Amino acid sequence: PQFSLWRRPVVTAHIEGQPVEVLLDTGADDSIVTGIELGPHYTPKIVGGIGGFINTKEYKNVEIEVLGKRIRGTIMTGDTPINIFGRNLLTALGMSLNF
Amino acid sequence: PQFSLWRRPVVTAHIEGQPVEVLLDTGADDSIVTGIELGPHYTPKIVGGIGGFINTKEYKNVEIEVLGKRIRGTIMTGDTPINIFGRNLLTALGMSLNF
Repeated sequence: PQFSLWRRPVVTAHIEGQPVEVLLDTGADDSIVTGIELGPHYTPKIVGGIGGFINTKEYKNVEIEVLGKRIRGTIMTGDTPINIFGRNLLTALGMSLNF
Repeated sequence: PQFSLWRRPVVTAHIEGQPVEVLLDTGADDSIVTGIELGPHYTPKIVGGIGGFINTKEYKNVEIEVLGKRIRGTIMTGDTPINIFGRNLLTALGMSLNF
C-alpha cells in the first residue's frame, strides 16, 4: 500500500500497548516520541534537530505495533513537538521511498 | 526506482544551477537549504524543528533540477544543519512511501 505525500504520512502505533500518533519520517535516523512512559531502563541521549538539540532517553527492544505488524526496536523518549518514527523503524516495517 | 532506508535518502539538486546535496525527508512540510544565494525577493519565515525554531527566507517559483526533472517550487533558505526537501517538493517529484 502507499502514502502519497499530499497529507502528512501519519499513523497510530501501540508502544507497549499504549497508542500514539506518529509521523513516518525519512529524514530521521531515530524515532522520538513523547507522552508515553517507557520506564527506568535507559541510556540517555541528545538528538539534533533544526533549531537545536534535545535530551532523550534511549530504550531498546521495545514492543511496537503498527500497520498490523509486531516489531521490536529502539525508541527515544523526550521533548519532541511531534512524534516521529525515523529510518530505524521504517527499514524494520519494510518501507521504501518510490518515484 | 527506489530508496530503501538503510542509508540516508540523499541526493544532488541544482537550485538555479548551483548544486546542493539534499535529504529527501517525509517529515518536513517544507524544504530548507543553506549555502545557496537565492536573492532579494523573499518573504521571511520561522520554521519549527526538534529543539526550536529557525529564521528563514521564503522563495517562490525557484528553479529546481533533481532526478532528471525540472521543477519550479518554493524553497526556504536559513540556518539548517542539513538541507532538506520536504513534502512540498516530493509531491511535485512524484514520490510515495511504499511498504
